[PDB]
Amino acid sequence: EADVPDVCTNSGMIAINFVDGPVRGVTDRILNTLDELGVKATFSFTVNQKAVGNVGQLYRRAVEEGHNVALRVDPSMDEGYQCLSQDALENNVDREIDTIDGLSGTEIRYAAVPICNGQVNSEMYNILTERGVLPVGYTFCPYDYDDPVGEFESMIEGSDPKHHSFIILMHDGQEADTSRLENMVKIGKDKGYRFVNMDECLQGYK
Ligand SMILES: [Ca+2]
Ligand SMILES: [Ca+2]
Ligand SMILES: [Ca+2]
Ligand SMILES: [Ca+2]
Ligand SMILES: [Cl-]
Ligand SMILES: [Zn+2]
Ligand SMILES: [Zn+2]
Repeated sequence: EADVPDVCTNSGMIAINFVDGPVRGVTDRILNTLDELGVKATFSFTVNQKAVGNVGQLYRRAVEEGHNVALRVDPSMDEGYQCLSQDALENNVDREIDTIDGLSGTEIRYAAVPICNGQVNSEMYNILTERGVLPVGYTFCPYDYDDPVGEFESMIEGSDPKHHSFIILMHDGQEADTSRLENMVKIGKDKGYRFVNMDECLQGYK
């Protein structure tokens, strides 16, 4: 397996990575909240299902509002990258990258694939990086805990922004009510962190 970054390349930053959207209505509201709060983030969106109705514009909206769009690689492949033919695996990924580049009007630079202890499948790592796409990890996921906002606050308040940074993994579908997000932003800002997109979080990686 291949190591992936699980913190930013410099201190003082919180990079939220919203993963497995877009979700009709839910994602639109998250984007509204981020815009109002003046924060930048990252959305690792899927493209394994055709975007229905007003979902399609979300891929472009995220980029236009200063966020990064990353590819959440086809979740139906999660069980095992080694289990499909190398060709099947790679062809699918390549098509998804072309699709999300199209929908977002950009060239993606990042992806979200399954992680184990800060590492991803090497075959998948190689497929992405030969295309100039870096799979990313995360420092903390609030859903790993009984009290998500409390554990977040405990971690942030115990840290020091002059030395620390965080990539925080969230899911659109789990934030249908945006109060937790609002609260997490306040907590981070009160402690002195800047909320950044993945481009800024991972500047100069390697
Ligand atoms: Ca704005
Ligand atoms: Ca605006
Ligand atoms: Ca091939
Ligand atoms: Ca520093
Ligand atoms: Cl604005
Ligand atoms: Zn594992
Ligand atoms: Zn999850």
